[PDB]
Amino acid sequence: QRSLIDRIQTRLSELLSNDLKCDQFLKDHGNIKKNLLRKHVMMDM
Amino acid sequence: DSVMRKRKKKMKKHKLRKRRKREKAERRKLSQGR
Amino acid sequence: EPLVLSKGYNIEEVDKFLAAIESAKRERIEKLEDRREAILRILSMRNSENKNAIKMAVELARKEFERFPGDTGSSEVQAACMTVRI
Amino acid sequence: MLYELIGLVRITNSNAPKLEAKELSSTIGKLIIQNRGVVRDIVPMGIRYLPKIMKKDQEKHFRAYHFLMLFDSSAAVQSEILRTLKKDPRVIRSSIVKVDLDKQLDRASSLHRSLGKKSILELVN
Amino acid sequence: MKIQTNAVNVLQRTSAYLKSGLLKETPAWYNVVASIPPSTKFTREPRFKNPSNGHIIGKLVDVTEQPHANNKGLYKTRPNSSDKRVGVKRLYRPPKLTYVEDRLRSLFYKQHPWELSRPKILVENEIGDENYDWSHMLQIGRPLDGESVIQRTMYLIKTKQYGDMVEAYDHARYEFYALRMQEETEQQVALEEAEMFGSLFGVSAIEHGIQKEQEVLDVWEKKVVEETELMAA
Amino acid sequence: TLAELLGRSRIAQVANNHKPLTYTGKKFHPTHQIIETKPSTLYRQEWGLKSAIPSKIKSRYLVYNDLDTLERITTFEPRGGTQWNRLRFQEMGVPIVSNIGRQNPFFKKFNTEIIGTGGLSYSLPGKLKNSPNGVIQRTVVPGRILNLAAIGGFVADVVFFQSPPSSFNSMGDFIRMKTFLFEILEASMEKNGSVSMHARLLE
Amino acid sequence: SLVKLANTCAHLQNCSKVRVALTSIPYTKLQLQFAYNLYQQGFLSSLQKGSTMGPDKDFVEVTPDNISTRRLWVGLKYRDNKPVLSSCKLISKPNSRIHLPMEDMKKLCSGVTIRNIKPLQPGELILVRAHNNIMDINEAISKKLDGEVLCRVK
Amino acid sequence: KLKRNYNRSLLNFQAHKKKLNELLNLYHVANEFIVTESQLLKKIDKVFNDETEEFTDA
RNA sequence: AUAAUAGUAAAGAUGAAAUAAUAAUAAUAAUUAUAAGACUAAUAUAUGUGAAAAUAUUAAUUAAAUAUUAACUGACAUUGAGGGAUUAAAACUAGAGUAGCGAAACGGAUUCGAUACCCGUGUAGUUCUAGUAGUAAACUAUGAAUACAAUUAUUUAUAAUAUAUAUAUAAAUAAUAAAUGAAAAUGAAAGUAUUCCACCUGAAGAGUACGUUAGCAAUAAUGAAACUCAAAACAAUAGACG
Ligand SMILES: [Mg+2]
Ligand SMILES: [Mg+2]
Ligand SMILES: [Mg+2]
Ligand SMILES: [Mg+2]
Ligand SMILES: [Mg+2]
Ligand SMILES: [Mg+2]
Ligand SMILES: [Mg+2]
Ligand SMILES: [Mg+2]
Ligand SMILES: [Mg+2]
Ligand SMILES: [Mg+2]
Ligand SMILES: [Mg+2]
Ligand SMILES: [Mg+2]
Ligand SMILES: [Mg+2]
Ligand SMILES: [Mg+2]
Ligand SMILES: [Mg+2]
Ligand SMILES: [Mg+2]
Ligand SMILES: [Mg+2]
Repeated sequence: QRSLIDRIQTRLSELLSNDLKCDQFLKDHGNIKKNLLRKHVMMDM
Repeated sequence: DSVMRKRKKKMKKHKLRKRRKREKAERRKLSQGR
Repeated sequence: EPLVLSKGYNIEEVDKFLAAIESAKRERIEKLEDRREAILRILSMRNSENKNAIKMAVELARKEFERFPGDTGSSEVQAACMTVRI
Repeated sequence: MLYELIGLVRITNSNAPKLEAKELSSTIGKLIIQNRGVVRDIVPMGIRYLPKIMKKDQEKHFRAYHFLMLFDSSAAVQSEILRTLKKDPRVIRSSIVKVDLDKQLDRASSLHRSLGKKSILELVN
Repeated sequence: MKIQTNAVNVLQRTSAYLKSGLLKETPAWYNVVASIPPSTKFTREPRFKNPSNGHIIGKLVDVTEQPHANNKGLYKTRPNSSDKRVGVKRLYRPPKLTYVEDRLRSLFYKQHPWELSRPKILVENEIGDENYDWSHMLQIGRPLDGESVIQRTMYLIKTKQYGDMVEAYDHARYEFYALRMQEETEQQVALEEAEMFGSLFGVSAIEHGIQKEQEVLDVWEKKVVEETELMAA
Repeated sequence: TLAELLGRSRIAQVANNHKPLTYTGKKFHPTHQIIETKPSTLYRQEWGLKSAIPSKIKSRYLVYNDLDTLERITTFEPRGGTQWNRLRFQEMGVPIVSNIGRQNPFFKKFNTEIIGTGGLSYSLPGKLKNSPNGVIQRTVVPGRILNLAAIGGFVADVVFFQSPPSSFNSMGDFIRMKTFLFEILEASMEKNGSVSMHARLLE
Repeated sequence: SLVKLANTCAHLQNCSKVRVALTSIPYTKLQLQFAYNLYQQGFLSSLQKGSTMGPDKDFVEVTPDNISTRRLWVGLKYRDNKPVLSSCKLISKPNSRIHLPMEDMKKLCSGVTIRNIKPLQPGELILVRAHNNIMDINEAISKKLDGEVLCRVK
Repeated sequence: KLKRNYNRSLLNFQAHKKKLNELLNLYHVANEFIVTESQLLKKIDKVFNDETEEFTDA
């Protein structure tokens, strides 16, 4: 559970850090944008 | 109430108590059977 | 009930723990049995206070009433907790 | 429930003082174990003189033998043990007092705690 | 003490008098005070930085700003008790100024008690005029002391010659010691030279001390005799 | 900034302490930073502290704890005796060496213990001291016997060939009056920061 | 709420009394509106959202994670040794809440005591709630809004 | 919610661990503890017959 | 209090004296030895704890209690007419108990007198068990709750600090600022505000009478009017006085 909690957060932080990367990730998947990213991360884990 | 003012009240209370003591037999007579 | 324990213990779990300890010691009888009995006596409800028993009853009530595992504070569970104390 | 005890026993015999004490310790320990109890430690103390000439029923005492018994029991059991102590003629003063187990499980006698050793593990080591 | 209206509203009160005709002639100060107005705004102003450290006073760390697990591995999901209390008194009460150098100073004098016996003049000469390169310890206007050591340590820390603070401190201490030894040797040899070339010192330090002790002892003795006599009788 | 200047400045330089100014216990080393004035600054009562210091004080040196207290007075004591003890020690010229077989600490997280000597002596042990009369082998110093002997701002253990009765027994507990000469053998320094001198009575 | 509003008014008065510069208030909508109205009339020097500990420099979005710790910081105002915001008496108290029609408000503005309200003063500001929006009483009259006479600042 | 669940469960686990440790300590101790008669008698003999380590202060 | 031991003429009391279950039937003091009740020296500050009455020799049992964290509930709260429960001392009804103290009573003093103040016998009472009753200067003479406001010094607890330091929090206690106030003074309330309850509207007559309810009772609550005055009361000021 702890590892799961960590993974979601760390990924999110990485996404926040890199803007160009973030858009590409969103495209690959399929404030609002951040929420969508978070949802995608949750789905992954 | 100051102490001086209280003393009048105290005196009144004492008088009342005295009256009650006096009118004990009379009170008893009045109370029973009516 | 006869083999109920205080201090948030469970008799089945305790025995298993003792067995595991014994196994560990072996890796690294009558006396052992006597020690186990002594431990049980120490941790029994009937030697412990009433407070422990009450706490156990409250916990049981909570378990019964909780509308989900975490619930403490559900109006119903609060009422149930109150009842035991009452 | 861990109850400490302090009994100041009688010492009638001059040459062999501890016998009565030893008998008392045996009997009360036997009672404890018959009644779901668990005696943990039986700390002896010396043949210590009393502060004043303390007197039981139709007797007098100036010296006594002192000891602690550090046992577990029920409350009712403990109370009855106390009563039996009060009753018997071969003890001068008796005193049971609770040792609180809300925080710890292993708790040494009061004397040992005063010295330094909190748990009986420390005493063992 | 209430905020006095009447100390700062002087020109207004006089202007009224002048208007009336109570005052025929204007004061000397009147025009000057008109030109240069008083403050008259006696507020409690809040402060947002500690100047010494540079810590922020006003801000609050949020639950979202602390994502990772705490000591004892619990995730903060709620505001605590202290995060709800209105911390306005912290904005207004003046900040306790803290320096890293103070701790070093404290350490030094613990390690070197007899450095305290070296007298210190606290009466400042022009603080603006000085210009010390802490590449070395021996500055000109400044004497050799624990302060100089500490300044050297700070310089080392800044420059990152010694990344660790402790190592820099040790280095500064070692620099100091050599200098102190040199100073000690200088005085002794100067004294020796003086002795050789027929210089004459009337009162040496130890002799002076002995003399000082002697007077005190004499005072004590007479008193002590009187006390003994008193006791006897 | 101002803050930086304050941190640098001479009051910040004096390391704070709330140790007693009156300490009747055993004094093995200085407690407080001695603070001197110049004569001129003394004349207009300025010591480089928060306030003026009373005109009753005519000594140039002092010791303090608080710049200002609730009692509206700086907590000070007008005395700097510790410097004079150090200067006496220097004059005596007996170099402090660790009697235990150890390296001199001045050569080569935090340790609060005293690094070698406390800085009363940065003298090295190997030197001799010549004079017109010659090379001084034995260091001659005047001191007072108490009962131990007070020798130039330090108490020191004493030894002799024979205990002299004429000087001692004539005035049994007024031996402090008469100053005797001493030959200081060596000075060791213990962990507590006490200077353990050893002298020899000359007659 | 109206009790809250009264409490904030009292706090403002207290702060005016001792001459503090910058003062916290609870973070609600009504309270915020009130603060904004004061700012626009010219009683507050500053108005800004922030933490319980201080006013916020950057924007921080308010959520269930923050809301309990959130706060409304407000700059007070002084001139010639006299505070601008002297008073903050409210009119509609929690127990006797008063709701005037437009005519009554007009009368109040033009120096007529109504429902035991002293009619509004030269340098005064009576705030009026009308459909969960606080306004000046003059503004409300102009727009023609029958509203709750909230409070009074001078 | 997940974080809150973790917080709830972690503390409980820690408490359980502590209880187990305490139990283990008790078990280690318990050779000195007494239940039977013979053990009690042995303890008595150790205390009294040896004439050693009587708790008396001086 | 009783008894024994040895021992000798006073003892006890008071301002000074006497009366008394004091003493030449051998006391008092002393030393022992039994019994009986009732009280709890120091620590102690009622600090603290309790809703308030209250509450400090020890132990045990059962009950209730603090803070901070974690999680949960989602305004479930505040106040509270009527109502309910607890409520010092005295008092009362039973049944035990009764050392000391002690209304009353009697006696001795004191005094012009002394139904007193002092002394002596000392009954109710004080003590326990079961109740009745529901009042006190039951007082902080200050109803409860919430939000807020300027300092300092003391302790107490909490957290961090690199266990003993100087820090951040609270809590209480003591000095104050402001503010309020008739002033005395209040000081986080007697300040700024909001909410709810209780209560007051000149003094006498009166918390009286009548009535009703409750009580074994004493009584408790409820609670008028006529008649008569321009009085009546508080804070502070300066005297005089002791
Ligand atoms: Mg009144
Ligand atoms: Mg109360
Ligand atoms: Mg007491
Ligand atoms: Mg009482
Ligand atoms: Mg009674
Ligand atoms: Mg009776
Ligand atoms: Mg009498
Ligand atoms: Mg009752
Ligand atoms: Mg009454
Ligand atoms: Mg009453
Ligand atoms: Mg009372
Ligand atoms: Mg004032
Ligand atoms: Mg008012
Ligand atoms: Mg008033
Ligand atoms: Mg006061
Ligand atoms: Mg009627
Ligand atoms: Mg009545």
